[PDB]
Amino acid sequence: DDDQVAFSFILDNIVTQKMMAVPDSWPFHHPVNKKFVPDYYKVIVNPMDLETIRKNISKHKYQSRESFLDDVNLILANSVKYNGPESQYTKTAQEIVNVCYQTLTEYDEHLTQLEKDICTAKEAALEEA
Ligand SMILES: C/C=C/Cn1cc(-c2cccc(C(=O)N(C)C)c2)c2cc[nH]c2c1=O
Repeated sequence: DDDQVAFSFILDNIVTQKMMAVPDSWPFHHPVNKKFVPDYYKVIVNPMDLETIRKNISKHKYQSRESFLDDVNLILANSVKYNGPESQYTKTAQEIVNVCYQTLTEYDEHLTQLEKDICTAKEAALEEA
């Protein structure tokens, strides 16, 4: 299971060191509390936040960049929907998304390596089954 452990480790470091460090990103750190935003869950059908991404990483939900990026992109998509394309929340979520893509890009070689090797371990597991 250890290429998956290393992979999750890296994703988690992206979330804490890059995405959470975006200025004024605090609104995206945790699930919305309906007390503070009364309509959020009536408008937003698939909520997402950085704490949920971190909890998903620690459970090894993400085997590849694609499923990680799907949740990351969801944060920006919910913000366009709820706040509008030019809201300050959306600009902050766009920086969160943009710095995530950039970091994945800078780690592209090692991350392709890990992704391929998580798969090859998945297959060895099947050639047991
Ligand atoms: C899951 C993240 C969603 C991002 N988001 C958060 C808040 C917001 C504002 C103030 C407090 C909270 C909140 O519930 N906290 C900090 C727990 C969320 C907000 C207010 C208007 N639009 C938004 C918004 O798009």
